[PDB]
Amino acid sequence: EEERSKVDDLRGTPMSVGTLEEIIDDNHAIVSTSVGSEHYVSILSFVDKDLLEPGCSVLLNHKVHAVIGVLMDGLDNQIQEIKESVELPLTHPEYYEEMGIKPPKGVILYGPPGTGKTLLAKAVANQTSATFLRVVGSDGPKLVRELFRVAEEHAPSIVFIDEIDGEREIQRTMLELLNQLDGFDSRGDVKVIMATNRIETLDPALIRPGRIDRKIEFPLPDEKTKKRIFQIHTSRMTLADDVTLDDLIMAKDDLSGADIKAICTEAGLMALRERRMKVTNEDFKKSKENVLYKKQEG
Amino acid sequence: RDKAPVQPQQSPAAAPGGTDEKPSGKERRDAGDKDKEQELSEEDKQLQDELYRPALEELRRQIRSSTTSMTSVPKPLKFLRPHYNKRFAADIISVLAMTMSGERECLKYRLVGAGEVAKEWQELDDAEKVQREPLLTLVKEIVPLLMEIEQVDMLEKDIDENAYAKVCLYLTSCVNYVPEPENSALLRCALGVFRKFSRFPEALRLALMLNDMELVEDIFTSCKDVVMLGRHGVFLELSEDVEEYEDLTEIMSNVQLNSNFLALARELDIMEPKVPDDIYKTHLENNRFGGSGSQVDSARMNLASSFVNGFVNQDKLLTDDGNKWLYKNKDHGMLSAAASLGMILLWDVDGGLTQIDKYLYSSEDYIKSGALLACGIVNSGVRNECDPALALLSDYVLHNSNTMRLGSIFGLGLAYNREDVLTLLLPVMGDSKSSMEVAGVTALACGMIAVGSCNGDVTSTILQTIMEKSETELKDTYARWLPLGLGLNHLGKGEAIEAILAALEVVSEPFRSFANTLVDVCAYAGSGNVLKVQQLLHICSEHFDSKEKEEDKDKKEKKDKDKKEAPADMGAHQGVAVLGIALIAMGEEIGAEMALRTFGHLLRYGEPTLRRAVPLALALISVSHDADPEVSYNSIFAARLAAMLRQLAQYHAKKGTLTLCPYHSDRQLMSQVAVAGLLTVLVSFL
Amino acid sequence: ILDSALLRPGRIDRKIEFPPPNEEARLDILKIHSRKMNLTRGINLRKI
Repeated sequence: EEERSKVDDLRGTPMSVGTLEEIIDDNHAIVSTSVGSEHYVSILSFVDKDLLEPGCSVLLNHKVHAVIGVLMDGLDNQIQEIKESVELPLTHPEYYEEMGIKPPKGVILYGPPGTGKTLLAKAVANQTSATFLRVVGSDGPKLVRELFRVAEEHAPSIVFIDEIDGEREIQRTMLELLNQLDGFDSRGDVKVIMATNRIETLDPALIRPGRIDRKIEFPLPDEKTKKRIFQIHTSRMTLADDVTLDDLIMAKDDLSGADIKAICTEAGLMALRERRMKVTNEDFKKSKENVLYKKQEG
Repeated sequence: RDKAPVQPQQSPAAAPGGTDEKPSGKERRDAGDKDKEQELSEEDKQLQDELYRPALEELRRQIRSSTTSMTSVPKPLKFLRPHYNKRFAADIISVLAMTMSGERECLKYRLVGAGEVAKEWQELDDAEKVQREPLLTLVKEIVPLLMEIEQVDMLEKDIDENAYAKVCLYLTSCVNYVPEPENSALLRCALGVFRKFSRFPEALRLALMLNDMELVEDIFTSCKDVVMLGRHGVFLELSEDVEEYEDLTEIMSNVQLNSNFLALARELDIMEPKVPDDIYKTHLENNRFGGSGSQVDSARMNLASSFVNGFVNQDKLLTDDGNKWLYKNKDHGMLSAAASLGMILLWDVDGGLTQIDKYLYSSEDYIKSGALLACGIVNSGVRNECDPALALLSDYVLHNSNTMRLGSIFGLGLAYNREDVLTLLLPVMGDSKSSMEVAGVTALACGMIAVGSCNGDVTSTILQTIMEKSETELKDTYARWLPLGLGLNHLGKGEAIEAILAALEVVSEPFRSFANTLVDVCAYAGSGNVLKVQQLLHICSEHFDSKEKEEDKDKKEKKDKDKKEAPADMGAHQGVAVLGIALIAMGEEIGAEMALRTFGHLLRYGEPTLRRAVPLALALISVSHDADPEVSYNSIFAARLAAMLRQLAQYHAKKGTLTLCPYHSDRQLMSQVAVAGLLTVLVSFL
Repeated sequence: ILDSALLRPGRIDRKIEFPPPNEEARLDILKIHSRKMNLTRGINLRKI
């Protein structure tokens, strides 16, 4: 108790908040501040020194700066291949650990309809148990570096980038992104899934260096996975036997999760008109006509 | 219309005005009003005012039930004695009488403990049967008594939906909200309605819970009445515990008339479908056997290889690979290596004989002892090795037949109120050998024998075993493992006061008090209460770390069914073994992302006890996500315990008391290394 | 207004015509404005 309470001198009045840079094996660390002052002092107790994750804010003093502690702050054949790609370090391992490949260069997903429908369709399948990260959209790539290191800490998970599209800056930051994703100074960390619309707009430098494994063209709208999604959304809902999913999912073009959730919400809302707990096909189409006309009118 | 012209009509106390006003009010009683009925303050003077009067009582109870009250609402109805599919009907009846008779029955149940309210409750029951909307009247009638006759009066035409839903929700409430004493009547009424209905595997589950001898006879004569077979036989055997299966097999041995019940009594019928199917539809490679066989060394991982080769069984070649492997090893599993031949083969009775006989009456004692143990493990129905091990029971001071007693008695415990074996086990406990394993396997065997008993036994068994336990105090491990088997003997007691009776009978130091509170732990089957909750919160502050671990381990014994309340704040405390308590409390269940999240945090620790605690629970809860904590172990390490246990878990990867006993007794796993040979006798592993 | 019609290409709106100084609409609001300030009883608001 006394030896525990005798450290009150360091954590007392002469105390400040600094920022540590890195941990040295020489037992004298290096910190930083607004003016970037560095102080090397032998380590003390109360610090983890392992999970501390250097490069964050720490505790300093008006004294010699001895640290008393720290303060925290038709795609079936295609989809089975990407299954054996991203789900490879996951359930049903016995088709892997026998020999093994492990090409963590990531893959590239695209198609003619686009609008992230198939992309989110494949992305939501891995959302059962995992940590998901969605990045939409494309000074330097500082934020990209932050996402890279936070995905380096999030490495035991699945990272999914969506909607990948002066002008000369875009090319050089694309080269920088390519170099950073290539893992020059670092080994395999986290699987990165590239998702876009048109592959013709992307430069060839995003194909060969980026992914060394496989890339597959989009053969058709793939009404199957979409039927599965619709089944998931309508699982809590009710429907009759006269309602065909095929023509419905075939008619819809370029819809998102919020979109189908909206048209289902208005489907139930329009089914509330007659006060029925069951949604028919004609009511579903008639309800869909509202949103369909809504976005095309403006 | 406006209430203005009909407003003065209620003012006179004259009879004719009221009598011809009431039908109009009844006609407008459909919604009851177009307003909130603020007329109560005006008509309050009509309370004192009293043929057609019960209709006025109907109006009064109508408005009183229209606004609110905790008391006076049902009174005009019970004083009324009502006499003389539509919207009006459903309105003035369903919800109104639901809340009215609901609060009436509630208050009456919370006050007095008449026939009028009973008849009204039956009339309400019939009315709701006409309404045909279920589960509302059920969920309302959960707490309040008339149950059986009501439920059997409700079920006539419709069967599947009503039965399924009602029994499911009422059994869920039985294991959650509803207290223990109602479970008996619940299961009796359920027994009746399932006796009148089809789909045997419900009343079969009732035979699982009630543990009755006649029910299985009824389901068998019902199976003979209307005629898959082997499968229902399989989970019949899985459903039945020790007592009722012995009553079953004794009355069937008495008559049974079909010879097929004695064909079932010789067992082997549950065993036979498994092997050829496992050989055919499933396959395996030699890579695992080669790698895991070549990565073992230092006489410890070798024991791990004995465990692996023992519990791996399709491939019998590994056992026949090479020689001298058992020779290089010491007794330290040479015991488990001798028991390995018993662990690998659950079949081939005639083959098991010519497999074991080579190790029988050999030059080594532990080999033949482990061989007898193997003979006890291989077949639960043969029991022909009793007599030669029976005659050799008494060793006087010391001999090998003590270890033979271990193997044979424990094996018989795995095989099984039998009197002769008990009388022969009397000198066993009366001997009091310095070896802990003797009384350990004695308590385990007799424990697994005495499970499923009715209201336990207060007799000279527990009496003399308690007297001998209190004769002298040494090696507290005895006082640990004995209340295990004692609790196994006291398992399944509904009305028994034996917990309090024990709390009275024994008053002593923290040792036998630990034993007593262990008996207390094993005396609770569990039900909805705040009692064990406040008792838990109160005893959580106990200074003794052991009884803390045990009593807090009782948590996973209680709430195991519902995993929603399974996660706790125990892992967030400063306790060293408390995180281990929760770690074990994770359960044998599916081990979903939450459980995996807990194991992920509980994987890394500074103490070797916790590091040895995690892989066992992780392997028990899971049967690359499975190999992820394994690779994690490879990262942390690259000691010997870690390797042995991580391989043990590697091959561990790929309310029956039978599976309850082994791990509950394996919570004692921290101990001298001599128990490692007794670590592999767990029957909980399928 | 037309710019808002560009931002809202006939999606959700409620259109109400607002002619300046319509009349009968001038009288009452002129009275309202005449409530606060002091005004005599010998004045004719109609023609003005």
